[PDB]
Amino acid sequence: GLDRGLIAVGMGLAVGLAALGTGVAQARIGAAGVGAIAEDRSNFGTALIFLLLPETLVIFGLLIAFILNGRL
Amino acid sequence: GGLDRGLIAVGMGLAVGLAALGTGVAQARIGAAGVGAIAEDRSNFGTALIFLLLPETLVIFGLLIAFILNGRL
Amino acid sequence: GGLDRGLIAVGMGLAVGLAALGTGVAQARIGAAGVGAIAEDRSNFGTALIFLLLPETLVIFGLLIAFILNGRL
Amino acid sequence: GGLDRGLIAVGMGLAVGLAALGTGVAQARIGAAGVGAIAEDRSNFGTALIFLLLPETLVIFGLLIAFILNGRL
Amino acid sequence: GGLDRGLIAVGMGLAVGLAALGTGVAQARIGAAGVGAIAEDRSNFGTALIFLLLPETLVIFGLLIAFILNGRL
Amino acid sequence: GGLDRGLIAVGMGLAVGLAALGTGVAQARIGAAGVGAIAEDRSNFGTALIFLLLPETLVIFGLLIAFILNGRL
Amino acid sequence: GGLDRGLIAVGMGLAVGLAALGTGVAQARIGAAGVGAIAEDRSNFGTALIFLLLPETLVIFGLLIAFILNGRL
Amino acid sequence: GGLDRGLIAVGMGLAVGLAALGTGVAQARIGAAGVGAIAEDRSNFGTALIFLLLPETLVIFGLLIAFILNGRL
Amino acid sequence: SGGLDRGLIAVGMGLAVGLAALGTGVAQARIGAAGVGAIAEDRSNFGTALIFLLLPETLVIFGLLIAFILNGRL
Amino acid sequence: GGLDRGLIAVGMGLAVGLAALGTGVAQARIGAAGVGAIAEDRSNFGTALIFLLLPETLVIFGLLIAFILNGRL
Amino acid sequence: GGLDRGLIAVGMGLAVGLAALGTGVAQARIGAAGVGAIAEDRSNFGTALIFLLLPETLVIFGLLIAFILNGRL
Amino acid sequence: GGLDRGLIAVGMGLAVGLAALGTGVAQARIGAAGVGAIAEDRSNFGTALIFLLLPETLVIFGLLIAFILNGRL
Amino acid sequence: FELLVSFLNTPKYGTFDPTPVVPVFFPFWFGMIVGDIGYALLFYLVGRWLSGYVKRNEPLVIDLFALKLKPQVIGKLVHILNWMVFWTVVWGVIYGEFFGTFLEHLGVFGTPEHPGLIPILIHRIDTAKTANLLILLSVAFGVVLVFFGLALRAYLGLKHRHMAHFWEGVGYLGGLVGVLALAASYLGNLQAGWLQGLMYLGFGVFLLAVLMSRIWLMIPEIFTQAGHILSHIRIYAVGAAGGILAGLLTDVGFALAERLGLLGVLLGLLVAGVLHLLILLLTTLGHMLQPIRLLWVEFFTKFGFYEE
Repeated sequence: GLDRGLIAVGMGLAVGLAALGTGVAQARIGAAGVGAIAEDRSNFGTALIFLLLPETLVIFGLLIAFILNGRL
Repeated sequence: GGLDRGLIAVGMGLAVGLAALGTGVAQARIGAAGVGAIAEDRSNFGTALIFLLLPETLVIFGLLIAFILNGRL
Repeated sequence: GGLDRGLIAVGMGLAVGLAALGTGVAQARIGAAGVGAIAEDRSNFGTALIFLLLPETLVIFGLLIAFILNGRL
Repeated sequence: GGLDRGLIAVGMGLAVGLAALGTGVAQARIGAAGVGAIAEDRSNFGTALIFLLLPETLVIFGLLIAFILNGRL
Repeated sequence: GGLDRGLIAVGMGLAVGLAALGTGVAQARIGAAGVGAIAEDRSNFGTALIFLLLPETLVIFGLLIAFILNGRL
Repeated sequence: GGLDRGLIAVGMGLAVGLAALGTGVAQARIGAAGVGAIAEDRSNFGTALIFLLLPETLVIFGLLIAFILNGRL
Repeated sequence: GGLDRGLIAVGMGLAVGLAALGTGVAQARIGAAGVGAIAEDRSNFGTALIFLLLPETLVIFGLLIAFILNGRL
Repeated sequence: GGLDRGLIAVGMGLAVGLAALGTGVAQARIGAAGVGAIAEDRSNFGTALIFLLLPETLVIFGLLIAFILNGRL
Repeated sequence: SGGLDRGLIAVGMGLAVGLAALGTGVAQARIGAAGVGAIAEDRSNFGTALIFLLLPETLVIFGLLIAFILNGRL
Repeated sequence: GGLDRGLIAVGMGLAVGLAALGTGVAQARIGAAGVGAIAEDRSNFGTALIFLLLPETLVIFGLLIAFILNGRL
Repeated sequence: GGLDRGLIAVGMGLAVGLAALGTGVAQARIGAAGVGAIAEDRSNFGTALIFLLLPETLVIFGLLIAFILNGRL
Repeated sequence: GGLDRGLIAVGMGLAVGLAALGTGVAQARIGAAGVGAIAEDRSNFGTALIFLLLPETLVIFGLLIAFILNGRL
Repeated sequence: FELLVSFLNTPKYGTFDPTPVVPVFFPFWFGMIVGDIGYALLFYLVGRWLSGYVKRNEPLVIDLFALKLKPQVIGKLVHILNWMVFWTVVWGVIYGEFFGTFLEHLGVFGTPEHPGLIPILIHRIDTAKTANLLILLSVAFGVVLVFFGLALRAYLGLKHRHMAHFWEGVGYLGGLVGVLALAASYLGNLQAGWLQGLMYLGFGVFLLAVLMSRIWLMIPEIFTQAGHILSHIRIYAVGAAGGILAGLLTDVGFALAERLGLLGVLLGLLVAGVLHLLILLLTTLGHMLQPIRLLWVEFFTKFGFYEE
């Protein structure tokens, strides 16, 4: 009964904390990157794929949230 | 029985708020460099704009998950 | 009635509070950088206030989900 | 007797308080930057004032969600 | 039992406490900037003090909401 | 009997503690800048005293709300 | 019996501990500048001691109120 | 009836969330230094890549623990 | 019986001592990091640095009192 | 009841989670220093690598305790 | 009273954990600065080691209060 | 009642993981300073080694007390 | 004694000489702090060693601390440490627990829990009455010290015709009596008709003194002075910490003696002794640093020591 609400709040806090981790990482990487761009306008493509890495964490969070939802 | 609707609601609120906080600190550390660069440039605001609007997908994920299981509610 | 009704309350309260926290932590740095740039230049005003106004989306999303979840009850 | 009302109250309190955190975090940077700018020239006093005062909408949202929850209880 | 009063009391106390947190974390940086400015300036005292005294509205709203919910009690 | 008295005690303690943290985080920075000024000046000592003195009002508000909840006890 | 004894003990402990935390945060930044000034000056040693030992009232008051509600138990 | 599955779920959920937070706060500094090095020379590309790709062992461990906790039910 | 009263008074005094320890620890951290450079460069201002390190200990010293008097009430 | 293994599982999850948080917060700075040194020096690769593999032990301890308490279960 | 033993045990663990993080915060700053000083001087080793050894009394108190509550167990 | 063993395992997790994050916070700055020294010296290797292995004591104290209370389980 | 005062700022001509208060109070405070008879005997042994170092007039040098130190200040130190050991033993006789406890072995010692023909005035476990009595005693000590400081400042203002400072002092004591009366009435019994009048007159005197001191400054400093009065409570904190640490160490020794008194008691007692000496020195350094700091801040911030 209440276990449905418990697994829901658990997956919510899981994806939220993954969001915090990815947000802090993206913040620092983009903070360096935007300053880098002014000379690295040639190297913007490498900077973008450098930036794009940490979203795998919230991808895994989405995966675990989806399997917990399918547990219903 | 019941009593799980408040649990799922507080879960949705926690999830969306945490996503908002993460993208908030992301925007916080993007914006200073973006404003400095565009103040020195006055031309290249578009690249900073897209580079700055990219991290909204965290809020997107939060609102989709909240929507899907509150529709389940 | 039910205590779940008040759990709805703590739910959207947590949601709107965390969204407000994220918006404020963004607005601190972006406003500081923007006011520095506009004190230097005096002509970059438009980009400054649009950069400062873009993080409002977080709190509008928070209040929107709060309103739908309190219209649920 | 019903425990729901206390949940309403604590949710309102945490919501408005964490909105207060967001507002204070914004103010801590914007006020220092505006003080530096006005100490530099004093000509940008009104601009610094409006930049520092514009995040008050956060606690406006906090007080309105508190008001509507108080009306709900 | 009548456990309702404890919840509203911890709500008012929590809200006032973290409102004090927000106004204090603003007051730290604004006071540092203001005292540096008045150390140099000897004339910007009025603007420094009004900027420093501005953010007390946060705990003002905290005490107002505490009074309202106490009157509800 | 009723055990909500412990809950209102928790609320009072939380309020006064968080007020203490807010005034401490303000006092650290204002005192550091003040002592940095008075290390050379020695003439603005009263100004530094009143600047560090002012944020105590948060402690006064916290002790008043704790005291009125003690009267409620 | 009465679990309210446990709740009031928890409240007292958290209040005094978090007040101690805030006071440590306050004292850290004053001490860092004070010892640096004294190491070269050695003349403002007294004033440095007053500036560093000033913020004790909050923890002493927290201990006082803790003992008050302990004796109230 | 079942009572354990909800809190084992919140357990491994907060486990993987904390692991994600830790690897995020690591990757922040690591990739910042890496892109700073790359901004002046592209020869260190593979070294930067392996340095940033190193710290994911902790979230790998966390997700394996989550997998076995899911398998326990 | 309602024996859990003892358990949560124990956790309350634990919170008290732990948070007092954190406060005095961070204060000690900053004062030590400040004074170490002066004592490294001078080797003469040692007493002032030592006493400044000794001030924050009293914070946890009076932190422990609530814990052991709650144990006394136990 | 399964409540016992439920809170056992949330305990193991929290333990491994904050162990991962600790190793991340250490790994950030140590790896940043190592990356800077190896980028500007090209010769300190082994020393930097062993320095940043040194703090790996705490998550190993967390995994060890998790396995031993799972075996106890 | 088995449940009482578990509650006092988790109290001991939480207390020693906070003491542990406190001494970690101390040792980080003091040992980094001591490394810098011993690199510059290579003769102030005794002062650095006693400064590093000083803050461990907090962990001593934490483990001792854990031990005395274990004795009351 | 397995709530005893579950809660005492929760205490294990809190103690060891929180000591673990404490030692991580220490090791970050200690390793940063050690890398800074070894970048020029290469002879301070043993001193830096003992300097960063010195803060490892808190986690083994936590593991020892967790082991003894797990034996009490 | 006078060296600690001379370390601070020089007083101005015609002002009050604050020297004699410290010899009266500081050894008394330290005796209230420690009260350990055996550790006091250890300090007496240290003082005997320093007296021997006096009679071998060669100066004292420490390479680690860059210490250079002459026989006359050493003579002052051995005299003040003689005062230390005297006051701590004459307080530890009331605080009879020394090296922890010996009530488990001294049947002569008289307690309700363990009877004896010679009673012990102050117990440790009975914190119900003893703590309240010592807390009221300590706050009374704080009150009388702060009142003496305010009276000294008022007398100096009267003498030098700085009557604005005299008005400030009388307003300070009016606020003192008002807040003390209101707090005592709130915590105390009913029929506060005389207490209420005391609060009214204190508040009225404070308001009139503020009007004479019209420049509007000290009205938040009043609560700071109230906290300064309250600051004396840590004297019990330090002593209780030391006593309970000694008691738990003696409890460890007692546990060793009960289980394995045939063989393990020797190891238990030696480990207890070395732990006693090391933690006692490590904590009593701060313990002796505490009350001198207390008097330094509290008396001198109040009576007027700030001005050169």
